[PDB]
This record gives sequence, C-alpha cells and structure tokens, in this order.
Amino acid sequence: AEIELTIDGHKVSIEAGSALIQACEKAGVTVPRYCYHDKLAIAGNCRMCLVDVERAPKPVASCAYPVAPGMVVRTDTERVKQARENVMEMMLQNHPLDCPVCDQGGECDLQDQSMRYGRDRGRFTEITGKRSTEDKNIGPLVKTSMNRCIHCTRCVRFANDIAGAPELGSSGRGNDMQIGTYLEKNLNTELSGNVIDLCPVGALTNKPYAFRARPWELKKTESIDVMDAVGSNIRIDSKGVEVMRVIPRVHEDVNEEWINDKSRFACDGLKTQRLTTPLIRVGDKFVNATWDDALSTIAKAYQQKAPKGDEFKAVAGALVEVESMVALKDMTNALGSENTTTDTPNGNSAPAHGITFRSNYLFNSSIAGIEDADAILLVGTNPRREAAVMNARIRKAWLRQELEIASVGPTLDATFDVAELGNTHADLEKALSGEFGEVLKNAKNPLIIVGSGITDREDAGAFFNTIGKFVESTPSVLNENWNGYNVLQRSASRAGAYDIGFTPSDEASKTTPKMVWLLGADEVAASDIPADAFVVYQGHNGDVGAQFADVVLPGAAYTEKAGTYVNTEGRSQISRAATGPPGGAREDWKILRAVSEYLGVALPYEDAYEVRDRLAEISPSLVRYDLVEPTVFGDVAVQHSLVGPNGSVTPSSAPLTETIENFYMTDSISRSSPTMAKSSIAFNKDNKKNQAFA
Amino acid sequence: SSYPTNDIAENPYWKRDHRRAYPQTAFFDQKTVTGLLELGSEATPRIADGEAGTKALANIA
Amino acid sequence: VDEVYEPIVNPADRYLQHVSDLHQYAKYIMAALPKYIQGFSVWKDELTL
Amino acid sequence: RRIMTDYGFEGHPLRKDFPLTGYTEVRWDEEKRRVVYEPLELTQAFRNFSAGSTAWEPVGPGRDDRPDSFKLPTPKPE
Amino acid sequence: MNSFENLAQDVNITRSGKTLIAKGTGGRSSRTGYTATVFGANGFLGSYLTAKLAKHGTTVVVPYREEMAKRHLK
Amino acid sequence: AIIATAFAETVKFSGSKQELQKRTLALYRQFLRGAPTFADLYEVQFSIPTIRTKIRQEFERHRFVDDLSIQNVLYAKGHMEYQECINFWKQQAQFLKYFPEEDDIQGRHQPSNFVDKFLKNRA
Amino acid sequence: AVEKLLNVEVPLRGKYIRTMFGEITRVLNHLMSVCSHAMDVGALTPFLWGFEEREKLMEFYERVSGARLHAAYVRPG
Amino acid sequence: SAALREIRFHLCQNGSSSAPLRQFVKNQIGAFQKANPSTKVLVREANGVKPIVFARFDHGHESKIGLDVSSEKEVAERVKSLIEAK
Amino acid sequence: KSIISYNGNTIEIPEEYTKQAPNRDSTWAPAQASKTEIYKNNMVRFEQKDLSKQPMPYAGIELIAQQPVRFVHGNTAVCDGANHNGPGAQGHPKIFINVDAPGSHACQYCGTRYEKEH
Amino acid sequence: GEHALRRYPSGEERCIACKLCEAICPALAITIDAEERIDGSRRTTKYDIDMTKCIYC
Amino acid sequence: KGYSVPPGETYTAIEAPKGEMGVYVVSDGSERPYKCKIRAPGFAHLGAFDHIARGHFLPDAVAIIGTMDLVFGEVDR
Amino acid sequence: DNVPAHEIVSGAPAELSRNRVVRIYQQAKPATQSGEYGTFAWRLDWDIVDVANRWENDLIGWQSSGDYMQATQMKFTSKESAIKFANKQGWDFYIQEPHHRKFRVKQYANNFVHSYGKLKHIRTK
Amino acid sequence: MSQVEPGWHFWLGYGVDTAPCNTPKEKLPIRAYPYKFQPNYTGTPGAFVTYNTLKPKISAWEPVTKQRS
Ligand SMILES: NC(=O)C1=CN([C@@H]2O[C@H](COP(=O)(O)OP(=O)(O)OC[C@H]3O[C@@H](n4cnc5c(N)ncnc54)[C@H](OP(=O)(O)O)[C@@H]3O)[C@@H](O)[C@H]2O)C=CC1
Ligand code: SF4
Ligand code: SF4
Ligand code: SF4
Ligand code: SF4
Ligand code: FES
Ligand SMILES: [Zn+2]
Repeated sequence: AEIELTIDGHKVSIEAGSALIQACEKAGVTVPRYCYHDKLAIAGNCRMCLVDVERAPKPVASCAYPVAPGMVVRTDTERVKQARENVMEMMLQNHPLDCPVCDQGGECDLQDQSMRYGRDRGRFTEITGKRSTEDKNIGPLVKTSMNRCIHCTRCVRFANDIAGAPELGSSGRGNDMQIGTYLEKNLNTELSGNVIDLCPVGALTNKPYAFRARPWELKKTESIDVMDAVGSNIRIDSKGVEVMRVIPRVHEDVNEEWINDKSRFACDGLKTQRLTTPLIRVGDKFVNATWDDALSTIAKAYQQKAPKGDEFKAVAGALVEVESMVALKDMTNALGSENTTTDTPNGNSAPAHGITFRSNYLFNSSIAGIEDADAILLVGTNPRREAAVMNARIRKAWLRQELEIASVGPTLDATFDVAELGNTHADLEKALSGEFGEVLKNAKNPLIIVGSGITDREDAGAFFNTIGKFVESTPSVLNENWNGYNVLQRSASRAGAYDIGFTPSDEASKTTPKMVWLLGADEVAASDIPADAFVVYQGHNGDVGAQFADVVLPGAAYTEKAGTYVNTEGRSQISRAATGPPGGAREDWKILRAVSEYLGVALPYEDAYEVRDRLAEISPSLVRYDLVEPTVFGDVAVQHSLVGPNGSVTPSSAPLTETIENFYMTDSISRSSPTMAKSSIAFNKDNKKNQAFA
Repeated sequence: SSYPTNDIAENPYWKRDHRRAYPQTAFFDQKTVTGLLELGSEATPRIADGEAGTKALANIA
Repeated sequence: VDEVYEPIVNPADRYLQHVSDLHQYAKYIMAALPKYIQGFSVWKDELTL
Repeated sequence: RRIMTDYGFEGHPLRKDFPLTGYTEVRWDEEKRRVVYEPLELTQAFRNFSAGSTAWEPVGPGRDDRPDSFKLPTPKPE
Repeated sequence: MNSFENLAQDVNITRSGKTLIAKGTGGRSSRTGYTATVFGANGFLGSYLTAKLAKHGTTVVVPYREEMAKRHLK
Repeated sequence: AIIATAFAETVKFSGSKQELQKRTLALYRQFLRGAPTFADLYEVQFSIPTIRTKIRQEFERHRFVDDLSIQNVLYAKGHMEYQECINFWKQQAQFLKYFPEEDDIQGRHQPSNFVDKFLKNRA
Repeated sequence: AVEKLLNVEVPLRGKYIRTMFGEITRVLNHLMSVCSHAMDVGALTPFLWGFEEREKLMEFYERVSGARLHAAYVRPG
Repeated sequence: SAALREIRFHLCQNGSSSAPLRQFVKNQIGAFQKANPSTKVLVREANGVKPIVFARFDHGHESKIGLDVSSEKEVAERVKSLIEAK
Repeated sequence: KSIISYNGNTIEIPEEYTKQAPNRDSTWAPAQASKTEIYKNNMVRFEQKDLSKQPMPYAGIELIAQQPVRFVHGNTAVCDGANHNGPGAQGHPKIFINVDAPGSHACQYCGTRYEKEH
Repeated sequence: GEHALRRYPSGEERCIACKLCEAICPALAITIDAEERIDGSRRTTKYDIDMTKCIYC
Repeated sequence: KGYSVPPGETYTAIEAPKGEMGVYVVSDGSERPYKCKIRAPGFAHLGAFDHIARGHFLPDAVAIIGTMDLVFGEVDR
Repeated sequence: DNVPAHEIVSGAPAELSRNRVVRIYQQAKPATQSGEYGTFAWRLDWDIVDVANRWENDLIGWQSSGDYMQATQMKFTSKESAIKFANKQGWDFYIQEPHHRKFRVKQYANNFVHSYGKLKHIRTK
Repeated sequence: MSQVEPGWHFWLGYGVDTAPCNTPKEKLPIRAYPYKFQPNYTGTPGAFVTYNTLKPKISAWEPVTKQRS
C-alpha cells in the first residue's frame, strides 16, 4: 500500500519498501547516480545518491535507504552539494584523461555530473601519478579500456543476474580491484552488448563502432528490430548515408531496455554485399541492367512461359515488411495463383496450426505475461537463440518467483533450471498426461510455448493436436482471463504473413512452379526451385537467393523504409526510415506495383496511404500500432484449427532437432556481417575461452 | 589567478556558483497584486491567522 | 604583484534595491491602468509590462 | 512592406518552422541569360549538432529575489 | 523539387559497360553519372549544350584553345 | 514625418467580406491596368494578355477561401506585390518567378504516371 | 548580455582590457567615419592620413587576437 | 468467379454490432469451412471496427458487405448472398 | 602501373604515385581509399596535372614503428608528449599506461610504446 | 592564416579524431571521418576544410 | 555542447561608436539562443533619413549619410 | 473541423501540405545515459524522402542533400500544441506515443534474502 | 612571396628577432621525414587536385552465380 512523504517540500506517494530514489523520480526530483539502474539490483557503491534525511545524522544513500512514512528529505542543502563534490573529486582522482580518445565522450554521465554536481577544477597533482589498469580481452564485441572503470558493478550485476554469465566478476581488493575475468575468458552471451550501454563510462565500448562517430553527429530514429519476432524497439543512429549503430529503446512489454547481439552488431551488414543495381543472368555471369530492362525481362518471361494458375510461386522470407507481402499476394492472385509460400522447410504446405484465428500462431500469454508465470513448458524451442530477450524475462521471473520450467526437445544450455524430460512426441504425451501435466493443471498462470521448428516438421499436426487437446481439456491453460497456448516465432515476417493470409492452397502445394518470385528469401535449398524455372530475387543483400536468381531487383532494408512488422504477440509496430536506400534500390511495394503494371495487371494503390488502407482491408490490427489485442475465440480456435484437422497425422520418432544451429548468421544481413562471422568463430563452445571448467 | 578562487582548502564551488544562484524572474498577474492589496505582505501583514487567512488567500487565488 | 585579491560577490546582489523600486513602480502602473496591464515582471533592472 | 528580404521572397524566416537554408536558391542560367530561382540543393547538408544537448539539467531553480513587500503573507500558524 | 528531365531512368548502363547511378533530384549538386566531351564548347551552340549538360551534373570535359573564351562555361 | 511611398495602402483589416470584396476587385483592376507597365519596365518576352492570364490565375488560386482574416492577409500581400511591381523595385529575375511556363520546355521526360516516376525514383 | 543571463562577474583586468580596446575601437570607427564623410564631401587626404593610424591600431588588435579586423577576443566571461 | 478463394471476417471483440457475427464464428465456422473446403477463412479482430466480410473470388476481384445485423441468421443469409453474387 | 578504367580504357600512372605514401605502399585503414581507386574515380581532374607536385606526405604508422620501445621499472608508464625545449604545455594530456602484461603497450595520443624491462 | 595538421617528433600525426574542431566550428568547414587503424590507434581517415566556408577564427 | 545559460531574457546596450547598440537575447535554458535581435544604431538613423533629408539638395544627402555613419551590416544584419 | 488554414499565408511550399509526413514524438530516454532532460519536450520532425535525403559528392566526398527540412526540429510543450500547429500548417502527422518505464518495488534487502531450497544463482554484489 | 621559405616568412614580417640561420639547435623542429619545400603551384599543372580519402560507405555485391543442383 502507498505511503506519503515529503521531498524538497513536495508531498509524494509510492508503495512501501520502495527506495528513496524511486520516490524522487516520481516527484520529479533529480538525484545523481552511477551504480543504480532501474533493472539491476541495488548496489550502493558510488556514494553519489547521497541525500539528507531528518531522521538520520549522516547523509544516506537514496538508492538503498527504504522509503518510510512521514520522512522528510532534502536534496538541495550544503551538505549534499559538498558530498557530491567530494565524491566526484575521489571518482576523478584516478580517472584517465582519455576524453578525446574515449568513445563515450558527449554521452558520458561522468562528464555531465562533474559539470553539474562537482568541482570546476581538481586538486590532485600528486607526483606519483594516477592508477593504471591493464586492458582485458573479453571477446570481439566489447572493447576494454579499463583505466576508465569507476567500479559501479553494473556489468557484473547484469551478466550474473539478467544474462546468466557468471564469468565476469570483481577480482582483487582495494585500489587494485579489477573488474574482469580473472583469467582470459570471453563474455559468451547473446546479450553482451547491453553491458556497453550500462557502463556510464567508456570502460566497455563497441568494437566495430570503436572510433567511427561522436553522438552529436548522429540522427536518432526510433525504429523496430528485425532479426527476431520479439519486435525489440531500437534507436538507429545514422551519420548521413551510413548507419553507425543500433541501441535499445524502452518498451516494458516487449524488450525492457535490452537487445541481443545480432540486433546490435549486424548493422555492419547493411554496408557490404548490398544490392545497388538490377542484374540479369545471361549465363554463368550476372550483368548489370536498368530497371526498365529487368522488368521487361520479367514480363517477357511471364509471356514466354505462360504459367497457368498456381505455377507462379511467391516466396517471402524473414525481414520482409507486411506491405511488400500484401502487394506480392495481390499481384500473385491477380495473375491467378494461390501459391503464396514461406521460406521455411515445409513452407510449400500451409501451417498445421492454421491461420483462421490469430490465437493459433501467436504468443497469446503476452511477453509481460511470462512475469505472471508459475509453470512453463518448452516444446521444440531454445528461447536463448529464438527471442533471447524473452529468455532473459523467463530468467527474471524464475529468480523472484516459484516457477517450474520443463522442456521437450534438444537439451539446451539454458540460463535457468529447465528439467529436461524428452526429445520426442512420445515423451511429450508422457509428460502432458503424467507429472508435469498436473503441474500445469494446478497452476494459475501456466504457459505452453511451442516453437516454429515444430511447424517446420511434417508431423506437426501430431504435436499441435496433442497440445490442443491438453489445452481444451485443462481449464488453467485456457480461461476467460488467461490463454497459455503460445507459439514462439523466430522470424519477424511470419506473424504478418499469417495475418494477411500468406499461405498456399493444397492445390498449389502439389504444383511444380514455372516462375518463382522469392522476396527476401535466402533460406531456399536449391531443391525447392526447379532448374527450368524463371526466378526473381528481391532483396537488399546478396547471400543465397540472389545467386540462384535469373533476375535480381535491389530493394530496401529495414533501416531504409517505414514498414509494418508484426511480432510474436500480434503487436503491429511501425518502423521509421533512417536513410534512403543505396544506389538504384527502391521500396519493395513500389517494385511490385511497377512490375504489376509491366505484367498484365495493376494494383489499385499508388502511394503509402492507399497501402495503409489496403492493410486495413486485409486485417485492421495492422494499423492499431503497438496495441496487443485480446481475443474472444480461444476455445473456438483450439477446437477448429489445432485439434480437428490434425488427427490423421501420425507421429514420427525422429528426435526434435535444434532450429537455429547458429544464433549468429541467421539471415542475409547477419550472414553478410563480418562481425557476426568473427562472433561465430569465437563464441563457439569448442573454444577454451567460452567454457569455464567448473 | 586570484586568491579565494585558487585556494585548495577552503574553497567549495557551491559557495561561488553564481550561475546556479541566478535570480528568478518574478511575475505578477492581477490576482497576485490584489492579494498584496486586500491582504498585506510579509513585511506588512494584514491577514488573519490559521485556516481563516488560508482561505482568505484562496478567495483571491 | 605577489597575490591578486578579488572578492567573491554575486552580481545580482547589486540590483536588489532597484528591483524593489521597479516592483513599486510597476504596482503603480498596474493600479493606474487596471483595464490594460495584465501583469508585470521584474528581473535585474528590467521591467516588463 | 518587406525591408530585409528579397523582393519576391515567399516566407517569413525567423519562424521556427522556416528552415535555416530556406526553400530556394539562385544561379545564373546561360540559356535564359538570367538569374533564376530554383529549389534547394546543398553539396554539404547542414549538420545541426543539437542532438548533443545535455541530458542532465544544467542549472537548477534560481534564487528568489522578490522583496518581502511583494511576497504574499504566510498566515500565522495559530 | 528538381527533376532529371534529361534522363528516363536513374540507373543507366552505357554501351561500353559502365553503370551510371544518378545521384540527387536533378539540381546543381546532383550528378547523372555521365561524362561528356564537347569539342566546340567555347562557341555558339557548344555553350548552350554544355549549359544543358552541366545543369544536371553531367561531367563535361571542355577542350579549349584560348583560355579567355571558355571562362563563361565554368 | 516618415511619409509613405507612391502606391502605399495603410493596413486596414476589413470587418466584413463585402468590403474586402470591393478592395480585392479594385486590386484586380489595378493589376490589369498596370500589366502594360509590367511588360515595358521588365523586358518581357511575351504578351500582355499572358500577364493578365497570370494575374487571373493567381487571383483564382485563393477564390474559395472563406476565413475573413486570411483573406485580409492575402489582400495585404497582394497590394505589397503590386507596389513592388509597379514601382520598379523588383528586377526581371524576380518578376519572372511568376512565369515558369513561358520558359522553354524542361527536357523530355516529365513523369505523369507511376512507372515513369519509379524508373526515376520519384514515386 | 550573456553575462547578465549567466550571472557571472568578469574580473577587473578583463574589464580594463575591454574598456581600453572599446575605446581603441571607437578611435577606429571615428577614423573611418569622419574621414569617409570627408571623402564623400570631397576631402580626400584625411582618409589616407587616418588609415595609417587605423593600421597602427589594427596591429594591436592582431597582437591581442590574431586578426586585423575580426578579433573574436571579447567573449562571454 | 471460378470459385471462392478467400473469406475475411472483421469484427470488434466487445462491440454491440458484432455479437451476431461473433455467434456465427463461434457456432458455424466449421460448417462454413466444410462447405467451402478450398477457401481461406480468416477471422481478424480489432477493437473499434464495424463488422464486415470480404470475399475474394479470382484474379483478385473482391466484394464486401457489412454485417451490422441483429441475428446470426441474417449473418448467414448475407454471407451466402455475397458468396453467390460472385 | 596501368589501371583499368570504368569505361574499359587504361590509366597509366607511375609506381611512385600509386603508393599511398612514399614510405608505405598499402593502406592503413579499411575505409581508406587506395591511390588506384582515387585515380580510377577522379582521373578527369588529374589528367594534364603534375603528380610530382601534389601532396604526398609521409605516413606516421611507419615512422612510429621505427621509434624504439621505452623501458620502465614498475607497472605504470607516464606519457606526456612535451617539448622540453619551449614554454607551455605543447603536448597531449598526461596518460598512465599499464605495462604489467608481457608485450609492449602504446599511448593513445602518440604511439610511443612501453615495456616492463623484459 | 592557412591551416595545418601537425605531427610529433616521432613523425606520428597528433590528431586523434576527437571531433571537437568539427563541433565548435561556427562555419561547419571541417568534415572528419575516422576508424580503428591497423595498429589499433584512433586516427582519421578523412579530414577536410572548406576554406571558402572558414572564417579563420 | 557549450555552457547552458539560465532561462530568461535581457535587453542590454552599450554606447557603441555609432550610438546605442543593443542585443535582445532570449534563453530557453539551452546551450543555443532561442532568439537574438540586434538593435543596430544605423537602422533607426537610416529610417530617419526621410525626415532629416526632406527639403535638402542632393549634395546634402551625401553629408547626411556620412554623419549617420552608416555601415550596412548593422543596418541589414 | 473549422481550424484555420495558415498554410495559405505561410509562404511555404505546397509540397509540405500535400506530399510530406511529420512525426510527433518524445525523445526516448537514452540507453547510454541515465539523464532525462532531453525528454519532456515534444519534437516535430519530417520523415525522409528517399531520392533527396543524402548522397555522396564525387569531388571531395561530402554528403549532399536535396531535402530542405532534414535538419529542422520544432520543439513543443505538449502533444496537443504540436497537433494544433501541424493542423494549422496542413501537415499530415503520426503520433508516436511514449513508452515509460514500469514501476516496481526495489529493495536492497532482497539481495540477501534466505533460500530455503537450492540457490537459484550466486550473487556477486 | 610563396617562394620565401618558412621561418623567413616569419622573420620577414617582424615575428621573431632571430633568423632561422641564427636560431639555436633546440628551438628547431625535429623531423623524421625529409623536408620538401614547395611553393604555390596555382595556375600550373602542379595545382592541388582535391579528392576523397575515403571509399564509398556502402560496398556493393560482386555478383557470383550458383547452379540449381
Ligand atoms: N552556326 C550555324 O549557323 C551553323 C553551324 N553549323 C555547324 O555546327 C557547329 C556549330 O558551330 P557554331 O555554332 O557555328 O559556333 P562556332 O562555329 O563559333 O563553334 C566553333 C567551334 O569550333 C572550334 N574550332 C574551329 N576551328 C577549330 C580548329 N581548327 N581547331 C580546334 N577547334 C576549332 C572553335 O573553337 P575557338 O572558339 O577556339 O575558335 C569553336 O569552339 C559547327 O560544326 C558548324 O560548322 C552548321 C550549320 C549552321
Ligand atoms: S569515460 Fe567519460 S569522463 Fe572518462 S575519459 Fe571517457 S568521456 Fe571522459
Ligand atoms: S567495467 Fe564499466 S560497467 Fe563495469 S563496473 Fe567498471 S565502469 Fe561500471
Ligand atoms: S579531431 Fe580536431 S580537435 Fe581533435 S585532435 Fe584532430 S584536429 Fe585536434
Ligand atoms: S572557421 Fe577556420 S578557424 Fe574557425 S573553426 Fe572553422 S577551420 Fe577552424
Ligand atoms: S546510486 Fe546510490 S550509491 Fe550509487
Ligand atoms: Zn603519449
């Protein structure tokens, strides 16, 4: 229950047991800080949050002192100002004059709080000099200049509590205390880059960005993170035509201040191996060509080949917008085809879970609902490589709650205790009608998280039928207040695809295609496209799909267009263009409209407003931006789509396999990254730097 | 340099931070001046005591 | 010169009497033209009507 | 009438929605043999550098320098 | 905005194999990608031709004999 | 005192649309009467009918405005432009901003449909 | 203006420098103004006499700031 | 018009106008799918939209008629008319 | 050296002027353009010009590698690139370099290297 | 007067790409780009001054 | 970033050699001004030219422009 | 409706009124810093047009632009003032609502609570 | 005047009382590179040709083809 207290004369109210700094933040009172973070545990080592309380003789730490009723706080008086001055004097005693060569310059809390709450000049002139500290090698992503460490312990707290990487610590004692791995080890985690943002000094910095830019040079665009279906909200920092870095953004219901390393460091791939001009295959060579010539060639291929009905195949890959897929589907249907297809292994056939109700392919117990969790079952998903931030959320819940977690699948090096109980469908049914089934039944907020790798199997109906039966049989998993059936997607376009109906007929499932338009589709195998078919790759990077193509149309990347992306929850988010596309590249729906007009059809929209109206005509949830909708048809969906048409399928005994064999190098932008290549050579479990011999 | 600013011992910056001791800009609408007129000032008070003067001020606010 | 001596003084302290004078002056103007003067404001020898 | 701006200038510069560089520029056209007003293209785009504004509040509240004759009276407690 | 009224497209490939990607809207600071050589640019028709070519950023090479007759082309 | 120039008009905001109607029609009359002067002063390469056509076009641009104060501002700026044109304050360079149609055709490819603009990256 | 907003006091030596150089600047302005008024009225010779004194003072400008005309010397503070 | 190839239902989740369509989707959706086994039935909700049904026949020709009625039977007859008025 | 142009023709440049510096042939940074790329993309403005007289300064990456390592008795080396022959600072900020590790260690302002007497 | 980039007596160049000159320049005459040199040093790859923008302040 | 000036506004002036030169600054608490108007002494004088030079012959207008001491950077700013 | 069309008297180009889109947003609290003073102001900024935003110059490598609103950023006191100004000037806009941190009680004592069972994780500090 | 070597350009100009002939050895700059004095070459083929020390920020894909096996 809330209490009442006074801070600088202002009366404010927060819950009991809260820290004083939280009250000061609610009251609009600014209090300094280096070691306090809203998402990390409370440490009281910087001694910069000191304020005066009438109760206490000495000044007390706002970060740690509990809030009490009737307490009177002052953050204004001479003792507090002198305290801040003294603490900054000691802090900058042994700090190095690296401000020109430091990459935190211009965005340093130490600089700003020295200017605001500290002295104008120093009194340290000792002839013996300052302390020195040797630089650590903790990997190819985080660069270390550890003379600048102020010993806040944010890195350690993050790595040991939020990430599950206990290799970072606090070795030594006193002035010779050094943060790092006591021996040369790597900071092996898919969340390591947030250490760079948490350090208020430049002791831990981005290595590929090391000296590229300063903060004031940068345009800051608030956009959305492709590379996973979490829809992490990001800030793209751009210097003209070049995207310099990507950093996280606050969204407490999606990603909560964090982003993974792919999202942060795959930006290096938007400036190499890009497609800047159209290309025509004349033989074993690609020949650069104009837009008119390439679209002319596509039209002539359509008229020479005469694909009847479902012989025109449309493939959409990861990292594609919704607008592009809608335009491609409208075109493909105007040409008489229903062979809209995903780049997954079993993408030629529609999903076993069906697309009739959105509840069947979404994370219905929303990302903030993991915090409500009491029991979790993980079917065919490693959340550390699929939606790592959601794995961090699962950990966060597990550390503060009674949370019992099980998994049916490959044995996964998890950041929590996971209770592995099988790898087959047999073991799934065993678990669901044995012990963990009753664990799920007696729970008040149980979660059954199914992976997309299950949909990428032939015997997926067997699974989804089993899980659907268990769901409709168990009230606790599906109520009028809570839905525990969740499907975790690993790529950012699948939810929007299924929302717009980007799946194939079964009439088209068995057709051999004569033309194959593949859009951002880099996971094709060279067996899903015939040797005698005319193929059209539309993308932004040449990795796999453009090698196959007969015509290549350069498109725009997610940093170069304002697209709509649907995440796992069903949350539609709108990006924002940071730059324009390079060279002769174009927005992709405009490409599809032009090539429609070159062909014997034409889409009825001509600018972005009409495309938004078409999105509304397809699904009105695609324009309710950032709103996660409930659904009224949970019972109906589990009875119609998951349990009904899947009883005919018989299970395999092939063990479940991991879906993402390398977290790094998952898509075109990452496979074109050299930083991801270095991070794939390193961060391999076979290396001695990445395994501590416990 | 000059002595009281170059001194290394008894020279806290907050005692010579004149920028942050800047004078506020006072603003007086017609409400605030009839308060000074109907009631008085802190130099020449003409206001009742307790809650009576409080809601006497509130009648002008 | 061995040591230069310069006292620490607030530049605003030089204005206080004049500030009070401007306040009184503005009060007179407001009382003479209550139909027109919405307010007045005073900062460091500057009176705004 | 206008006093500072060009004789056919369209816009009012010191408005905050008016950009620093304006909407038009001038060159000499050899074809028309005339000074021609054309849209704007800069070889070097303007760099604002106001994104480096301080994230911490620089100067607090000031100092009350009203005289006591112009502060409203606190009523005596009782 | 300005426009490239001389070009039908922005990606243009020459008959010798050079790929020319036009940069900008079509003004002074824009570039078509093209390079040209006008051998009588000092004169009557050549002046107008070079003006029309360089209005949109076509890199004109002007071979000249008299240093003083060409200055109006810069 | 500081006296006004030749064709100055004191700024007086009408409180009626019916009075501003007469003011606007008078200004139109004055522009039309002064078009020969605009052709003689500025060495214009086209008709006086063309100048009057342009005047009519610019007066039609703001024909269906109904907010009175906006119309007052437009009248004031129109009179400013009349004073700037009839008194030879402008040069030919600024006067011919109104006349981009009379200059020769700007190249061959002027898009009006989607595929043109796409090939030229204007869609 | 910026010092009045910043509420900072310039030291005494800076004040004396600003005063001395403000009056050097006044000498420069009047040497331009009077001896251009003279030239426009027809007296050509005072211009050329006074501009040498302008050069002699420009040297002091250049020695204190490094620029003959645009010193950027007197700053806020 | 060779066939129905996609049906799309739009409805609010708690609006007054969408209760008939809600009942229709809850009760008859299986029968609808069985009667049109080659179609894409897409139920898509969003708070604030008026109930409406879109049918897509062939070469991307699409028709639509709103479903603000006061009975499940009216929803069924209207949907059948749209699926017949190809 | 003869450089193939984008229009298919050759651009003959002597070897002395294809070096990035007179004391280094190669580049010393990824985003740095090679002299061949410079000529290949700007030869219209180099054509009748003298390459003898253009600016071609020496590269510091090769001059600082000629400077020998300094040795210290301790874990810290202090660097201040002062002149010692004229008044004023005239150097870079004072920097303390840790040298406990086996190899040599460079200052961040200048590239002067230090070792721990071994 | 005319601008110049200085070296140390080592021969190494003094500039470290801090971009304070680019930031304080009232005329925006300086344009800088930098990255990590091959020997691990913070040094510029681009440093341009438009004298026709500069005010020589 | 620069030094952040307190919020407020000031008109201050000096006896410039041309007359009363003033600057009306507005500060928004930021490192950059919100508004800076320069009251140039030549603006007012050239505005008064119409009142001062009426009834005079053209040779006297030259003397009037010369005694106003008009530099036009300050007039036009 | 009945909002005045100040666009007619602005003197600005009509392409701003017909073709361009602005965004009205609060600056996100940076991950690099714990400060919050850049927030609390509602920025107005123009979206990118692809052909005119940035391109490199062939002479010396500067980044050229054709967009005359690429560095302009208006700052307002509130969402409503920004919307009123945008509508008065005839600009189409998208409102990006701000995402604030979620309140949760934080105790220093929770770092040292008793574990009745197996320790979930070993805390450093 | 561009033909006047530096040092003398300052002595000629009344900047230093001592010429670079009579300056001490310690006031002279230390050079690890050979000194090359080049005057202004404007109006000649030796005029400075400016260029971009950088390469394009966005690197394009060198197309390579694969067969459908
Ligand atoms: N103008 C007309 O009425 C007609 C012109 N033409 C032809 O069209 C072209 C237009 O030229 P025009 O417009 O008449 O204006 P010019 O004829 O003045 O253009 C003449 C150009 O030729 C150059 N030139 C002449 N002789 C030589 C030479 N021996 N070596 C190098 N350069 C030389 C001149 O260079 P410099 O200036 O250095 O002498 C000048 O650039 C010419 O080919 C002309 O014959 C055809 C029919 C009618
Ligand atoms: S961490 Fe901050 S204060 Fe320390 S050197 Fe870097 S920029 Fe300067
Ligand atoms: S390394 Fe950085 S984040 Fe970690 S304690 Fe030191 S200063 Fe803080
Ligand atoms: S970037 Fe500019 S200020 Fe920084 S070291 Fe280089 S020249 Fe000096
Ligand atoms: S104008 Fe000249 S002196 Fe001033 S910052 Fe720019 S380059 Fe440096
Ligand atoms: S924030 Fe409280 S001691 Fe660091
Ligand atoms: Zn050094």
